[PDB]
Amino acid sequence: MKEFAYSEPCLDKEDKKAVLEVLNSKQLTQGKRSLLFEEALCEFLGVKHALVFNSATSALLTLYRNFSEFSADRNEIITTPISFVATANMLLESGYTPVFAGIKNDGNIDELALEKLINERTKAIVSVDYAGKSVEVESVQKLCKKHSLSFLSDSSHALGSEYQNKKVGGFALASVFSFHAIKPITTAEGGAVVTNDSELHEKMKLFRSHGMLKKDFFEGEVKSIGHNFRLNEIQSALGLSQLKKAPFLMQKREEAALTYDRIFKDNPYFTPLHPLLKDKSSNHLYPILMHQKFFTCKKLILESLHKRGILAQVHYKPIYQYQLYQQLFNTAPLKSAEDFYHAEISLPCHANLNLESVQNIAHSVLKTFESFKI
Amino acid sequence: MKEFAYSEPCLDKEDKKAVLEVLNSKQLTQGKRSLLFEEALCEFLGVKHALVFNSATSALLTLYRNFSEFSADRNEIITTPISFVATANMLLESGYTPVFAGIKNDGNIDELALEKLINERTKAIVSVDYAGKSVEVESVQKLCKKHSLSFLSDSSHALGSEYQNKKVGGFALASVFSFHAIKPITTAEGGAVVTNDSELHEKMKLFRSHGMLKKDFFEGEVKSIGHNFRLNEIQSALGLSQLKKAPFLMQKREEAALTYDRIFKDNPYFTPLHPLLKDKSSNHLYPILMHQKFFTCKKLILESLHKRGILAQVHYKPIYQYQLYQQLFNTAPLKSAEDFYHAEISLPCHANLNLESVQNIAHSVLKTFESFKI
Ligand SMILES: *Cc1c(COP(=O)(O)O)cnc(C)c1O
Ligand SMILES: *Cc1c(COP(=O)(O)O)cnc(C)c1O
Repeated sequence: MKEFAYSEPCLDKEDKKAVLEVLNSKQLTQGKRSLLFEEALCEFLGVKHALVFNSATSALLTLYRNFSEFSADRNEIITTPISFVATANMLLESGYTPVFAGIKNDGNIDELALEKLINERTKAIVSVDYAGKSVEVESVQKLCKKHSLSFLSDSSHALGSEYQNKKVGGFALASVFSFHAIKPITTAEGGAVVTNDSELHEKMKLFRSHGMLKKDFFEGEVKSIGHNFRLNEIQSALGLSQLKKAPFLMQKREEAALTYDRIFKDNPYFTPLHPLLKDKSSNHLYPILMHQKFFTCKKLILESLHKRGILAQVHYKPIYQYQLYQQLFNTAPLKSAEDFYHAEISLPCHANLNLESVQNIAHSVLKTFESFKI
Repeated sequence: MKEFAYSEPCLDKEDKKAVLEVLNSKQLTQGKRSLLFEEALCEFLGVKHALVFNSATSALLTLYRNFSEFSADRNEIITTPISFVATANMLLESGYTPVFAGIKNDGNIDELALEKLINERTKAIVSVDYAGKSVEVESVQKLCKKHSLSFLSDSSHALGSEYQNKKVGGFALASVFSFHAIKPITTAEGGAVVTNDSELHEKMKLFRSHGMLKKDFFEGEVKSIGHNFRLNEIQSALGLSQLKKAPFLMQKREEAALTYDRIFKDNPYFTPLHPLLKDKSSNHLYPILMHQKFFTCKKLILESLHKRGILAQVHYKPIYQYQLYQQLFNTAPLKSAEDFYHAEISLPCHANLNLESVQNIAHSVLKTFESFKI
């Protein structure tokens, strides 16, 4: 064999050490470490508040449910069809109707194609930093200010990524990050909502934990519902430990990407996105875009790659194509999204991928594409 | 000092070892160990299906949401006011209106006071095994069969507890368990829904994880929404390890309880519930009930206890007393619930409490009560 998944977790002696001491403690959850992890996120991102969750999908639900109250008259939210289905499933769960915008070459939501989709039902815009590349923040901030819309950012891919030399996380009303096993850094399962809005932070904090407010050690008060989406102490210690070396892990991915770039440069088969970056990316993904000619035999290419141990993946199937979304709003397919979908392949890319591996992978990808003459 | 919390987690060399090997794995989530943990639950409980979640509150949401589809005409569910607010908050989140039944001496829902609360809107009955003592299963099973009602059980307290020499978990349409830090066994945060209904297991399974159905390694299908309430591999390993010694841990609590029983026997201040058991209990709590005379100075008693290092707690404030529930349905106070609330104190009780400690605690409790003459 010799099989490379598209991403994998990268833990070290430190991470493990960090988890041990927690197991020695009487305080396994709702303890000092999640608070520490939250503060460390704040300093890393330069934002004013941070909340950690069991998953980013819980984070998303919490944000959608709490950034404003729900009004049946302001029930539309614009977002991208190119993202993990979770971005939209949580919109549904919060009563909102997703309105799918066109995307651009780089997989990011098309900021120029947003305004025509706004009507008096439009409440918010939910962008996704695809592969860790920050969307056109300045452009969207303004569109929303102009139309009194809330700017929400699913930045699951992008912890560490920058826009105009400023870290992603601060730009939206709130931003979501993910610490799933295979994201930039991990807590096995995990997520976070950061924001500069204290009131929002507070509402979310409660929603995350039963809506319980304290009085004394013996009694509480509940003025509104909440769940249990808390991140426990074991995972928080892991997160803290992972975050400390976040820039290091990002750079490893960056170097892997540069190696891909050297070898793919000017190839006749596909176009890699990484070279086109203007700001630092978390490099959560290393996507390549096939030329139109290869579309109709994509499946065979993926299988060919998999036969070489390159467990490639596609991000993402346009969300509106899922049976549930068809069922609910027969959504007209979007040329930009459909094209990107058929074209995109994410190659193996994570902090533990060494020089030798990248080169073997990069050459196998080329050998594969060329085998399918014209 | 020398402070005893009312419960605490009990990990050992095994537990830790178990967590380590997972940290050495490339598979930190959605892996072999949660499946293993799920099977181990099935054998322990003798049920046919088990699903593990990030928390019991997520488990509860998932059950409530999926045991049937929601119909505005069958929107009422009967449950107890004596339980953790989570039991009811998730009912609200699933569109249901909680209908609060009276309880009995032992804190359990009064099976004799249930029938009169049923009308053509009633959909289900949600019982709680208070302190790990099984409710009157036979009686409820029948009431539901008779009125075509779904029997749901919040058995968070009761993993290991028995009813008529059969383990709790099998008796309802489904049952929820919790592995929060201080429950019978722990995964730091964690929960489970067990059931003998495959279709229900399947719907819940999907709801737990984005509603994603597989096609090949490259594509999925989504016919209905789902979240991320998955339990990761680290916690699953912990759960597995903990479950192996579950009966051992339960017996440790049993012994602690028996020691309390010896010393409290015939005391003139309060009545402990443990002696009154008819079946094995998980002994998640060791509750004592004060006589009416002490009610009006409960607060001072709790503080007095706390000054002695006995960090006692009350389970539970009647749910309908929470500002949110008052707000939504000005619920008339129930004498049984109100009485139990004012009376109940949970004393320290967990697998790591040794003979010496229990005796010191037991005598301190007595000293405390007697200090408040008449
Ligand atoms: C995977 C992902 C999420 C889901 O978050 P989890 O941590 O897996 O719960 C949300 N949005 C995007 C864009 C994702 O990549
Ligand atoms: C604690 C508890 C829950 C909530 O479970 P978590 O694991 O904390 O999410 C639900 N019901 C009862 C009876 C509980 O005691």
